[PDB]
Amino acid sequence: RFSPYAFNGGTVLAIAGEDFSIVASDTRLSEGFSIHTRDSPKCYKLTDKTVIGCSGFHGDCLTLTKIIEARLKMYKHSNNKAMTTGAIAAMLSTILYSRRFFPYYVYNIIGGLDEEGKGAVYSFDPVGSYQRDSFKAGGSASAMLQPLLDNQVGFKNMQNVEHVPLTLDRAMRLVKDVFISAAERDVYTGDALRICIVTKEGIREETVPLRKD
Amino acid sequence: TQNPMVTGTSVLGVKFDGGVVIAADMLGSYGSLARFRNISRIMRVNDSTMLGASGDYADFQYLKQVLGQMVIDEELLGDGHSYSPRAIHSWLTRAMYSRRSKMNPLWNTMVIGGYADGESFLGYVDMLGVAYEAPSLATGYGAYLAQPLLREVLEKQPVLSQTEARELVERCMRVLYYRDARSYNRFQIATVTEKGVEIEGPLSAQTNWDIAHMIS
Amino acid sequence: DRGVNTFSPEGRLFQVEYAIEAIKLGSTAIGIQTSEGVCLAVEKRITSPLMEPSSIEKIVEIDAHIGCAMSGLIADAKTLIDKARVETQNHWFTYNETMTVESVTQAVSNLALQFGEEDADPGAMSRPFGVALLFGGVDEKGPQLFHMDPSGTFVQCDARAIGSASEGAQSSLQEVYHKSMTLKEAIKSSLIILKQVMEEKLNATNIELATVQPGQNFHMFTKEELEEVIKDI
Amino acid sequence: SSIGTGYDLSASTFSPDGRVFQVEYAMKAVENSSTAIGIRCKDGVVFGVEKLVLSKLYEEGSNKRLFNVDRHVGMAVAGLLADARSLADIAREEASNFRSNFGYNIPLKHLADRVAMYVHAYTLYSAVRPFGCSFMLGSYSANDGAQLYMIDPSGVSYGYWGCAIGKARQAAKTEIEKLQMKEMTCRDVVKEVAKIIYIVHDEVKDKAFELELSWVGELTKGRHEIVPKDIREEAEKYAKESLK
Amino acid sequence: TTIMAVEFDGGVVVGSDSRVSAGTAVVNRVFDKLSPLHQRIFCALSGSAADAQAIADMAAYQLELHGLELEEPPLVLAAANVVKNISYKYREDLLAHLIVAGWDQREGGQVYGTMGGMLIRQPFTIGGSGSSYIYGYVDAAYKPGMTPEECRRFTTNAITLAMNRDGSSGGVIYLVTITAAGVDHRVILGDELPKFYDE
Amino acid sequence: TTIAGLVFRDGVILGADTRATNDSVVADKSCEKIHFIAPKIYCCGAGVAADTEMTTRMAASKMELHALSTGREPRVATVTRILRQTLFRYQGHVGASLVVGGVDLNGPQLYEVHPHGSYSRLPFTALGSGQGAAVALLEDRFQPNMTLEAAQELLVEAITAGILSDLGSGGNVDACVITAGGAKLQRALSTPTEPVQRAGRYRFAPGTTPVLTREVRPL
Amino acid sequence: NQYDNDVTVWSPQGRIHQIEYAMEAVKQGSATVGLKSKTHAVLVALKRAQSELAAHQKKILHVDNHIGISIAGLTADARLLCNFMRQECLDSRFVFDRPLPVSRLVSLIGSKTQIPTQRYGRRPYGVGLLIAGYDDMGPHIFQTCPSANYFDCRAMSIGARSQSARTYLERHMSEFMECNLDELVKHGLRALRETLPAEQDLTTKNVSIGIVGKDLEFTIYDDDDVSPFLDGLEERPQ
Amino acid sequence: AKRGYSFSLTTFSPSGKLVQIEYALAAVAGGAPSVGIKAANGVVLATEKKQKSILYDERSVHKVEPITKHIGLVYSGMGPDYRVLVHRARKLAQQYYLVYQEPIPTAQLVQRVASVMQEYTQSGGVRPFGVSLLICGWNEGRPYLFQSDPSGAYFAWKATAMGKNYVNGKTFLEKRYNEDLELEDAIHTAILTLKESFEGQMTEDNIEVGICNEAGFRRLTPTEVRDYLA
Ligand SMILES: *[C@@](C)(CO)[C@](*)(O)[C@H](Cc1ccccc1)NC(=O)[C@H](Cc1ccc(OC)cc1)NC(=O)[C@H](C)NC(=O)CN1CCOCC1
Ligand SMILES: *[C@@](C)(CO)[C@](*)(O)[C@H](Cc1ccccc1)NC(=O)[C@H](Cc1ccc(OC)cc1)NC(=O)[C@H](C)NC(=O)CN1CCOCC1
Ligand SMILES: [Cl-]
Ligand SMILES: [Cl-]
Ligand SMILES: [Cl-]
Ligand SMILES: [Cl-]
Ligand SMILES: [Cl-]
Ligand SMILES: [Cl-]
Ligand SMILES: [Cl-]
Ligand SMILES: [Cl-]
Ligand SMILES: [Cl-]
Ligand SMILES: [Cl-]
Ligand SMILES: [Cl-]
Ligand SMILES: [Cl-]
Ligand SMILES: [K+]
Repeated sequence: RFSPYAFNGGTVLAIAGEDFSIVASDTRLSEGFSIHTRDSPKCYKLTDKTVIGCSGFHGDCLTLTKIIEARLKMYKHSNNKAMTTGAIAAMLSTILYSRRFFPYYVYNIIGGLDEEGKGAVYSFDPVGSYQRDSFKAGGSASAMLQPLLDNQVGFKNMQNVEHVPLTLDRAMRLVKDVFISAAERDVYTGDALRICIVTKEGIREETVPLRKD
Repeated sequence: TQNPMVTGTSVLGVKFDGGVVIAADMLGSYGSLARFRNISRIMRVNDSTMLGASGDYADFQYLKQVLGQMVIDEELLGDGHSYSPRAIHSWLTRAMYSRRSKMNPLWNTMVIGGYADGESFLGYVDMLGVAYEAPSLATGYGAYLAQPLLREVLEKQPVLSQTEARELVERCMRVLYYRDARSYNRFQIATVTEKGVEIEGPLSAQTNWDIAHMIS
Repeated sequence: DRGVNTFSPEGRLFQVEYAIEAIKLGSTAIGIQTSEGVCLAVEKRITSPLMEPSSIEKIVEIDAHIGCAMSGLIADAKTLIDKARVETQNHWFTYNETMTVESVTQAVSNLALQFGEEDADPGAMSRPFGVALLFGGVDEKGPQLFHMDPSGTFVQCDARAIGSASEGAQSSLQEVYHKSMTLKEAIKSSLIILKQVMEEKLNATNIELATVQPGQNFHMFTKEELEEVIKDI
Repeated sequence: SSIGTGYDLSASTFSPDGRVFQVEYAMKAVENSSTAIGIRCKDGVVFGVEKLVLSKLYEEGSNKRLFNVDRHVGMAVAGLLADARSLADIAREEASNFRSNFGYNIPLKHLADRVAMYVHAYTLYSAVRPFGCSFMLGSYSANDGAQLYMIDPSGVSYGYWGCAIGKARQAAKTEIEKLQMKEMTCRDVVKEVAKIIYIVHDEVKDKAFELELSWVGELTKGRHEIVPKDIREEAEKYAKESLK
Repeated sequence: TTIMAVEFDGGVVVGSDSRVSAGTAVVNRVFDKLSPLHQRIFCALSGSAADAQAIADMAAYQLELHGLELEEPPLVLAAANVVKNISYKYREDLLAHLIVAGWDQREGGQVYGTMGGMLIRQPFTIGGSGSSYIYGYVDAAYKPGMTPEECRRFTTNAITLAMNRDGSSGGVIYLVTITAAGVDHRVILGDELPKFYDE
Repeated sequence: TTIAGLVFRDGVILGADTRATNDSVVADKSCEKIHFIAPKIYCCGAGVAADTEMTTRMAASKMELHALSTGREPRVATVTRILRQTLFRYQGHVGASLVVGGVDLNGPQLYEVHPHGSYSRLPFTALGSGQGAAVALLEDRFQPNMTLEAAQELLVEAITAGILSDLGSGGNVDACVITAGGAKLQRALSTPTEPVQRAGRYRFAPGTTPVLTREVRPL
Repeated sequence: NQYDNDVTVWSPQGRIHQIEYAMEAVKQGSATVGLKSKTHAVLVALKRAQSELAAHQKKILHVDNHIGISIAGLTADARLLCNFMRQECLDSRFVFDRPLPVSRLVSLIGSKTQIPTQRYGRRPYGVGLLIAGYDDMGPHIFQTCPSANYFDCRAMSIGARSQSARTYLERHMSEFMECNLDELVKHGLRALRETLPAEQDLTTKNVSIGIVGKDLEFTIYDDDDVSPFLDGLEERPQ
Repeated sequence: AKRGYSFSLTTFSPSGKLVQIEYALAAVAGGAPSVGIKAANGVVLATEKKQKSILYDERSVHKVEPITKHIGLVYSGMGPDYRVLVHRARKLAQQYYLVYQEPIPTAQLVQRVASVMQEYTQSGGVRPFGVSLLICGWNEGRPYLFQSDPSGAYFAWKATAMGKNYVNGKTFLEKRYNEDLELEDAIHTAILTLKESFEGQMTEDNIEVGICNEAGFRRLTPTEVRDYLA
């Protein structure tokens, strides 16, 4: 027959702090046992306050990002303001569900700030079930990224650690570390790591090289 | 298209200093059979962007006419605006995904080469809507054979002269002919530059069959 | 005889200008935008002491933070009000937030000149709405009041009146408005102007009073509370 | 010459003397517009239009009355310009449909025939009004030669050697008759096209004007395009100096 | 089927076998697969009989109207284009290849292949199930600039060789020659077929 | 079914058996398969019974309506094109294999049309499950320009062969001769099988069947 | 008159009155001025209040990052045309990823605005627009009307008393091409000022400004954001 | 592009009269005369086919038309409108045959054709038919003659006339027509009723006549009409 889907890999990670949000991904686009390109970062600026990360079928991820872009403009002409992080996350849920019977093979994570300036992270499934959380990973290597974050950020399975609040510095290394680990095991993860930092000042991008095999 | 009839194999792309060069062999296969050994799988969209296409040839000729008319329509207005290589790439991406989402795909893989504003363009388009940009491009079996060659050279030498790109391309067509059962030894080279699009006539890659005597 | 989408030599649509005239037969309604809240007030126009008091609803709730005063053809208004209520809840569903007073008014304003005969649906509009509306509420831009008529045109107002006695109440607000007015003075002024322009005496059951202030939501006033604001004549 | 009250409101109503006044009144709109010209030469077709400057605030080149309907086909319009553009869009789609279906450039006569059918269709019903403009179509190839056609609001189309529409269609035609266009090169014809516009122009009723000029012949390789600033200004100077 | 067309100076030559088949049975041993689309444009039929014939009718319909609207005999390019478009629009639903060959004043004698909805002009073209068995022969036996009689033999030879090898091809060889002067339709019977190696 | 068609010197002749099957049991022993279209155009139907019935009646309905509007002798080529465009639209789901024969101003004509909508014009043809038997007889004995009687006998032999060799064929051979003068529908021309005679009486004297309830309604 | 109730009825003079009646709606709206330099396109519009208690009407609207409009006439017809323009600009970015050239967007308005003028039961658009945009060809000032006709202009004014503004710009049209942005806006404001009666002049409450060009995307300055432009004012003379 | 009117062009006047139907009746009352006679063993239908010029080809168009094997038609009124009703009548006759496999009873055809006529007295954007129909038929071994008119009303006749001099033709028939005629007699009294309203000399080209019996319906050949013209 004919399959409307392809698997292109990519893992996306988001973490929430007091006044910052982190959205990070690998730069590898692949298909089968071949790499399409080594220069495909999954982070995308939507507003100065909100950044999205899409992974899975790149055809769906591209069209979906363009839908969101158009929908962002539609909102602002109609409402006279920018669509907030929580509003974008709410809108994304509905867009993904309108395709409940022909879904976007897509894993979306939203990172930004809420109306109080506090860090916000939203994790989605291909069909639009979502919630807010401190940290979440989506994509081919999400199961590799999750447990380490559960232990270190959530302080899970530990007895007398004093429970230190999350700092930007520490989260940055944490983001770097989990991807370094995943690139060693997941064949779909590698090449380079791009981190997008959302703060009150705006969006700053940072690049750290990864395994290229 | 549910089942493609006449197909074309790998299309090549790589960008040199001051332009882009595209290669595709002049073969249209009907299954394993070499049916048409002198047909063009490349077109000049306008004077800034060019296109080579893999997969179903009837779908390529259809897309060739639709894109052909779009360029004509734009030339009629004469408002100082024309389609950039990125604009053609974006349109094609939107076209393929749309057709794919209606479960009636255009059975093609595309390489779009272009030159505009002193910058070289090379974009990939899939039949499912997979789209990206890369310094070198190879579709079908090229992605497994020619693409490794291009990347290994571009790692050692990122900027190539037009001559260096040409000889690299001829070298890749040599590998493709040896290794692809759905290939042929008649091919074309397309080039974008400050001067525009130039498609060159029937070319053959030099072959060597001396290893045929190295089995004793 | 002409069509519903015909321009006057002046440059206006007849049906719109005639819809404006229908409002001049409607009971008077006043809104006041105070820096600490918005008050809406309207006369009921009781035709008989047999009619139930709270039966007439010329000030309604659209959302927790939005109130709407209506004048003109009441039946036309309640079709527009349901549409306003549908929009807020559609927006809530899609965006998980409350709409701005401007956007709510803008949404209702989109139905403005959506009427016609030929080249239209089976259930498409035949005429405009013989209604004027005062959207008053509190969003993240403080307290706001908006005015809308059948031309579709909508604009913010610091204070506005619409209805039969429109010009009389407009002048009375004009000389009695400080942009620094308190909410106590705001309800008072509307009650003072209302009795002047009416054919009937101000009773506790004769009028509707509503407040939308930052702290608390839209509030429909109860007869006992009305007797405390009508205590200060 | 006109009929009041009843017989002139709708195009689905005939007048007692067998006339459709709605078409005739639409024909009046073009008669009020500034003059458009176009004459067939030995090796192509040239177009000339007077464009009345309503205000000096408008750009030089605004309100283009010369269109590219297809690469090899040019359109010259007179009348309600809003209608002229929609017909330019209809004509474009027709030339596009022909290539999509048959694989080559539309023969000009057929293009004219097709667009004329669409124009005519708006002359039969109460539901729509006739188009308030008239337009010319010009092309050149080695096979078909130089061709020139003109369509009016009724839906009529005819071939021409010389043709004019608008304010002074009469003043233009008598000046066109003077030319041996069957023997003239299209480089020469431009000069003469330019002077006829200047003669035709009323500089004491209308305030001022710009001259629009078009190509379609062998010198353009069969493609319809605008006459260069250089060649136009030579023809403009020629027009001003032989006006004495 | 086996179908074939060849281009020469003054015009073209179009040939076909005369068999129609359903499974292993032949239902018509004498069928002419050379349908006129206009006065000097023919087409060669292959694939589904019903699908082919339906395309032939609609092609002949549109070319008649197109011919009258231009008041000129349709271009062979135009003819090929209309057949190509119907074939493409229903490539999943209509299953037939049609070779379109003819003659016009603009471009002389022309041969077009339209299989699957693509369009290509060739010096000569073969089609049908029996075309597989003669790809080698046509490549070896072809010369450019063949006379009408040579082209006539070339098509006859190639179709004879295909029919003998192919089980889905049989009967007689229908030949048409299209020039400026007109159309010459001839039939090559069983006794008249060229002999080759048969063992 | 076995159905066949034949062209001779003075016109055409059509043939058919009279058997209809439901599953593998002979439903009708004397069903009619040669169908009226025009007074001088006839059609033989093979395949899905109801399908060959409705298509043929629909064609005849359109042919009378066409003759009424033109005031002319219906054309058999018109019948053939109407039939095939109808059948092509249904993509072979109407299981009607038809042999159409008649006489025009253009002489005697014979066509065959398959359910998918393909057609062919020829001097002789055969359709249905017994077609193999009929073509065998035709390819063997057909000549151009035969006499009516020589043509009538060969056709009978062709249908007879189908009847005797095919399990989905039986009954009588029906013939229809169409001449430039007129059409004779020779129903039950030849009849090979006969067994109506017997020697077994199975009667029951009024009252052998046990009855529980009786009701009589006067009219 | 009986030739003036439907758009599908031609006047014997060869005219459509319902188009001309819609053209009257534009003239009744408050004045708006558009002008351009070689680098920028500037819109300046006069906000109007029905009463002193009500706020001023919106005159300048967003279309895209590179295109902005100022309205004159019916509000709903302006809002309808604005939404069509936005949708066209969105579709252009969605498909081609590049901004829609101003010329082509206006051509689409010209094609869309033409449709209702030719169908019975329909009506012309009761709004005229001044379009300021920036693309590959530099800055543009365009004009649309109830009649589907549109114009490419160096500068334009539409609305009530726009003739005064039109004459001001006509004197200083050669000035604009080498103008600094701050000098360009003052020219636009000075033309808008001419439209007002002698008693009154431009205030911070009744002036709206839209700017698009090589430097920046389309921006609307309204109240506090407007006074930088008004301050530095050559005095109203006669 | 177009889309029709959706309102009735036939409405009730204060008098309770649908004026457009009566105005349509005037169109038929002014048309060429036509007569039908039911004659015990058959039916005859005749009309004035005077083209009023020698330039016309009298054989080209016909006024007496067959609807099916057993049903025929004549009209008084507008020729173009009549053609529409003939085409509709023929289709209805076939629609009936396909469903029931039996020749449509004349009564049933007339009812179906009359209902089509009714539509145009109520449907939007249309005028009624300016034709009255005379429909003959043979079914169940019985001759039938029916009249349909612009109203959508239908009548059964032993004999009647319509068109020019329909009033004089009717009284003539009252006196002249007697039940239990032979068909060949009916052709005479049909041509005689036609002579009452003629104006000119009758040739076989000037008039058209059709007959219906147990053998079906057919129009008489010009040679047959000449033999009755003595
Ligand atoms: C050669 C002889 C072998 O097929 C040719 O291709 C011939 C060409 C032709 C064209 C026009 C008129 C007559 C003949 N084709 C056929 O003979 C054709 C073969 C065919 C059948 C089915 C196909 O799949 C869709 C493709 C090709 N034969 C027929 O169509 C005959 C008349 N009927 C059938 O076989 C019925 N089919 C319909 C499809 O499903 C299987 C049964
Ligand atoms: C011969 C007898 C079959 O070998 C003919 O083809 C004959 C055609 C005929 C018969 C009467 C009148 C005119 C023409 N065909 C039949 O006898 C036919 C048998 C048949 C059954 C199923 C088929 O597959 C779809 C095809 C043919 N008779 C019938 O159709 C009988 C009366 N009905 C059924 O068997 C029920 N069918 C209805 C269609 O769907 C499958 C079951
Ligand atoms: Cl969406
Ligand atoms: Cl999940
Ligand atoms: Cl090619
Ligand atoms: Cl592919
Ligand atoms: Cl990329
Ligand atoms: Cl070949
Ligand atoms: Cl049929
Ligand atoms: Cl307004
Ligand atoms: Cl104005
Ligand atoms: Cl209506
Ligand atoms: Cl109807
Ligand atoms: Cl008859
Ligand atoms: K295949």
